[PDB]
Amino acid sequence: GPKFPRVKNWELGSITYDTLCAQSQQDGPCTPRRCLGSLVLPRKLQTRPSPGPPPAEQLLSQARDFINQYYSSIKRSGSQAHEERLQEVEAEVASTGTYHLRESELVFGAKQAWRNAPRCVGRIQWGKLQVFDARDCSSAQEMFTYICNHIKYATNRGNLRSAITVFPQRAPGRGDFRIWNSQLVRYAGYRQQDGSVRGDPANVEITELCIQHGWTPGNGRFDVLPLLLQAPDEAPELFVLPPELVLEVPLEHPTLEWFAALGLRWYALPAVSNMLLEIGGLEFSAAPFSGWYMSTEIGTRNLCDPHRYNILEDVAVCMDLDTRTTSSLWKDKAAVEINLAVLHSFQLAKVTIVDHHAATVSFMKHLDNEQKARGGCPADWAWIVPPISGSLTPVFHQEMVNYILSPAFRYQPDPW
Amino acid sequence: KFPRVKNWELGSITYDTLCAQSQQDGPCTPRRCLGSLVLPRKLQTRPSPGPPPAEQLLSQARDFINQYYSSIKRSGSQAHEERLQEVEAEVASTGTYHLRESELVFGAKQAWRNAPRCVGRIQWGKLQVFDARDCSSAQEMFTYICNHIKYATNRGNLRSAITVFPQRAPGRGDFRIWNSQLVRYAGYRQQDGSVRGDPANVEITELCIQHGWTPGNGRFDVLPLLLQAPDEAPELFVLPPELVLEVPLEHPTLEWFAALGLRWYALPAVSNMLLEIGGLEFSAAPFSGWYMSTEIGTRNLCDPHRYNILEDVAVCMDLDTRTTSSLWKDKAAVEINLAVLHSFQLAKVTIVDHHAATVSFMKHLDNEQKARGGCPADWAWIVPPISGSLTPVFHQEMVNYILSPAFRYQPDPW
Ligand code: HEM
Ligand code: HEM
Ligand SMILES: C[C@@H](O)[C@@H](O)[C@H]1CNc2nc(N)[nH]c(=O)c2N1
Ligand SMILES: C[C@@H](O)[C@@H](O)[C@H]1CNc2nc(N)[nH]c(=O)c2N1
Ligand SMILES: [Zn+2]
Repeated sequence: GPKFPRVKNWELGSITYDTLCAQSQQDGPCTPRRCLGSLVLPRKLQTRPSPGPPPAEQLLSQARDFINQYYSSIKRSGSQAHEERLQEVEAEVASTGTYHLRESELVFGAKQAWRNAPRCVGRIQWGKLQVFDARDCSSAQEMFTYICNHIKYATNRGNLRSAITVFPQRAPGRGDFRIWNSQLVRYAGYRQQDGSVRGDPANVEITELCIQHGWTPGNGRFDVLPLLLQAPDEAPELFVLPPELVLEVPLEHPTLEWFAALGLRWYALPAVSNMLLEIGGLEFSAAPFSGWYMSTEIGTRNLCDPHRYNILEDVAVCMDLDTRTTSSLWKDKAAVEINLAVLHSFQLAKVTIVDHHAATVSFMKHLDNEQKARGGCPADWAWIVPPISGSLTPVFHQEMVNYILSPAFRYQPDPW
Repeated sequence: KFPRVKNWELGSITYDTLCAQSQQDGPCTPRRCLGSLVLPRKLQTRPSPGPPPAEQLLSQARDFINQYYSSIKRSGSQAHEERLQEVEAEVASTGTYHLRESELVFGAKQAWRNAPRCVGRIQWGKLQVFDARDCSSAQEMFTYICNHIKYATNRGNLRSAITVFPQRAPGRGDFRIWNSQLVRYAGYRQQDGSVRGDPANVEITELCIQHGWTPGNGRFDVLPLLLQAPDEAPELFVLPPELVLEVPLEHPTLEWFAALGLRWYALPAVSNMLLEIGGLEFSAAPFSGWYMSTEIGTRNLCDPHRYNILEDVAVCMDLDTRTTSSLWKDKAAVEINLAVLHSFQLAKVTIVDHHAATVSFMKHLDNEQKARGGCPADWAWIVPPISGSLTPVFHQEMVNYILSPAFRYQPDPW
């Protein structure tokens, strides 16, 4: 048969071939020898700080490829406007060492990056993304205004809208624009004397960083952290988000009346802010993006991970389950009710949310659309299948091919 | 080159140096990862009508023998050298060789140990190895299989076992067990195109009737075995009801569950895989242990392409099947897995839940890190089909690679 990866769906018995991977110009962790596909941060993509300007020729080949992708998307490949834009990018790189993107090219690339993200199960929405251009931003203070506008627009009082704000690209001989926090909204994690943590253990370091920069800490489990925004060559400045902008949802359960008394809650807007947006060789170190939550992100990972809120045991005790033995499946029962509480509470509060069943079904539709449109879809199986009820969703039975396509969202080293 | 493996629940880190011993390649490449694929494109094991290359075989043989003598700490000794000369002498004159029972036992255990997809490898050292290499007929195969089943079942106190039939030989048909498992429920494709019984077994069920078996009309009809001796049509052998222990499914609190008439067998015995030791291939080597509850409760009973009983249970539980957000599927699934565990514990039949199993697997990884400097594992298979992140293995990065001895997939005989 064909010379491309054969991908099978074991539920429906259907077969497809991924021809899109052929266009992957970057390598990943795997080798014929061993499969390092489960590693969360394998050292390949890793956009480690490469100070001194990049090879003029390497940037070029990357820029040429992107422009071609752009002209193809508009069905004008090989046209006069295409060849001229190519001549322009080269001329620019030849005299300055870098180049700049036109407005429409940025919008296109931002959407492609999302479209290309192997770990995102919400890609059926890729074509619907509000792209805020913020490449004129010249201060940490201005960064704060743009971000507040982003949160306001994206939150949209509960009827969430996907969006991304793009700050100035990395420049030769100039510091990067950086948002120190991993997400625009994060709960503080306070390191106690007795070794434990109050709040979210995941945010311990950033919480301690805000303190070293002048933040006066609180002492709750759900304290919203301030932002540490960094303009070029300047130390990060602290900014506190107006409570009214940060929409939160108190969690309650549809039938277990005591669940509300737990005082649990979570914020409505999931906005990643520490990832790097790469387009045609240009690197956007600060380009926060946000969509809406898939219920399991909150109910299973954030609230039940042993290294996060770890509320499984407490909730099980309230449901009066036998937590002394594994065969009682007490962990499973509690997790289900907690995830149900998240869904119930968001719907009640009229805030956008999607359960793992709906999400995965929609992702299958996305795979089908992309099979026709591009001959494949890069996907990270371990990240696409939900943390609970895995084989109960359609994606579990779908084989997937993972590879890196550019434009893309990449991990980058912490500024500190 | 040495994978830096990390555990995200504890923050601990280790380096896998064992993968360097891997001489066999996987499907992955630096350009794209295909680890989520179940069966290879061709990594299989092409035909064996001719003798395998002497240099190739001799190399795998010497390596395996080196392995065995390290295991008994007699490496470099005289016996070790005389065994190497024996193997080299035999291969040079016949193009192949044979293993000693002790070596075979060692090889069978290492194969289990090296199985990337097995979560119960903590039990790898406890395996009853039955040497069935002195088998010359389908009928003999059957008797051997019946003894394996009797031994392994052990009145409900399951014991891990493997029976090894004659190795493959150049230019001669293979000994084969056509069934994928020793115990499988029939899949009768009823007119409508739908299926009564286990849909996964529609093909083998067809082949059995085609070879004379008189089918039934139930959802849990135990199939007969199609045993095949070299270059001979497979024969039909019905398994004695007494040998095939089964567990009636009922729920600890929901009284109507038993009414569903659900049931499942006690012994999970894979019989379609190939066992490779030092270059020798054993096309018929059925092995078995005991079930992990999710294999039955989640996959076999709830997979959409299997018994797919999720909705039925939900309707009986009186849940909101109208929408996905009511999490009716997750709810019914948990009760079904609870029923399986309850039932098996009630019938005094060995079983392990996914929580206990993964904790043990974590320990195994630990034991292996100190013993061999690593442990090949396939994350997608190790992590349970439900409550993934609720178990320790989900948060553990894993490295996947091929070590030999090894259990491999092989073409269907027909
Ligand atoms: C519209 C709603 C969306 C949903 C429901 C969704 C859902 C998901 C989920 C479940 C994850 C996994 C989170 C984790 O386990 O860490 C994820 C990862 C990701 N998503 Fe989406 N997504 C959506 C929108 C977005 C948007 C708007 C972008 C970008 C423009 C995006 C980019 C990504 C990327 C790059 C990752 C990988 C992050 C990482 O590697 O940690 N997603 N998404
Ligand atoms: C002691 C009890 C054992 C338990 C609890 C256990 C559990 C498991 C589980 C849950 C799987 C996944 C099966 C699937 O999803 O289809 C598996 C796969 C596997 N196990 Fe074990 N196992 C045990 C004993 C054995 C034994 C005795 C052997 C061999 C001597 C073995 C060899 C393997 C192999 C080769 C696979 C992969 C099979 C395939 O690719 O389909 N296991 N085991
Ligand atoms: C070990 C590593 O593959 C595991 O921790 C991954 C697996 N799935 C997964 N999936 C999502 N969506 N998010 C995650 O953080 C992870 N973690
Ligand atoms: C698509 C394919 O990788 C998926 O169906 C795999 C994943 N995990 C898994 N895990 C186990 N234990 N058994 C299986 O059959 C599978 N199937
Ligand atoms: Zn891989």
